Amino acid sequence: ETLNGGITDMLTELANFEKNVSQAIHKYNAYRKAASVIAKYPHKIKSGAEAKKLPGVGTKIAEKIDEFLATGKLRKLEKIRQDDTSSSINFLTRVSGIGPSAARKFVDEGIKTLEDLRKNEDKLNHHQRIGLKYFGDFEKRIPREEMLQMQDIVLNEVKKVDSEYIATVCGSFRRGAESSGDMDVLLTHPSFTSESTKQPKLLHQVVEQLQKVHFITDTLSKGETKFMGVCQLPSKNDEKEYPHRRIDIRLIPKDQYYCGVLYFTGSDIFNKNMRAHALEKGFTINEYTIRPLGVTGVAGEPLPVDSEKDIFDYIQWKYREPKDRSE
DNA sequence: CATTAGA
DNA sequence: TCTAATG
Ligand SMILES: [Ba+2]
Ligand SMILES: [Ba+2]
Repeated sequence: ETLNGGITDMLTELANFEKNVSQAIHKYNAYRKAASVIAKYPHKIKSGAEAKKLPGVGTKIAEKIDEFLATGKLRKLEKIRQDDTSSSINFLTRVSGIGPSAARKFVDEGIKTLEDLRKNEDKLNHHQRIGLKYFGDFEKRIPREEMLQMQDIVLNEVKKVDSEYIATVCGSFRRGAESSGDMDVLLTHPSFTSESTKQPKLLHQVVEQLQKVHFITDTLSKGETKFMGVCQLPSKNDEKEYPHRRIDIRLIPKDQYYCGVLYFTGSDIFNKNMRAHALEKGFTINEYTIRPLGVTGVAGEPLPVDSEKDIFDYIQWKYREPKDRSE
């Protein structure tokens, strides 16, 4: 957590590079496991050799460990950190819609900058277009104060179209957080569950609502169960307009809400931990359900959930408010 | 780890 | 269809 620090950090820096700038999936996977194991080790690594006894710790990385331990740096790392092409790739990637594959290609062509990208709006897809368009506001954080404002509206139209809707704004938002990155809307309806052959409109109806009123302003992607877009709070009585915010709405079988909700509400650790516990408590949890465990090794059969509570009751735990779902 | 765009 | 990109 701190004794192993430089090493892991360095390591992940090293991995992230192969992954992005190069296409060395394996090298990439190689740095990562090591970085993983060195991180668990209970002692201060004092040399490669020591490190090296590790699983996944080979000659190559051990050799990097010495250089780092000896000199407080690493040339490859300094060389990469310097590398304009490689810098370029890391950068283009911040554009929503630009993954690595694209980054390299863009660079290939000579498009390294933000402006480059402008000048070539044509070479970009609608996604990347919006990404581009809203590069600043995409990078900006979302004050809870706004999250509040946003959630308000959202619940308003939802209810508007059909009273029988259920919408939850999941994530750190959900967990109190002073600020969020984007807004997560988990959606469901009785008339939709496990078997009940869809009702894509269920999704459709709402997005359309949100738009109608101007909450939605763009579409990154719209499918029959997962809508992904851009929104904005009504810029008041002038002098102050609001930043473009990423939003995501998704349909869910009413029969799987709570788990999904539970699960999407996090935290990543609270989850892992509760989950670990349901294992002992003779269960299994996962984004959609909660099944009892059968001794044979495994088992099935989804216990019924009507609230975040049920899942709790099931593993006989303390209902934890989302506030303190921290870990 | 599943959903969507696109080519 | 596959393959990239999001989460
Ligand atoms: Ba070894
Ligand atoms: Ba990106």
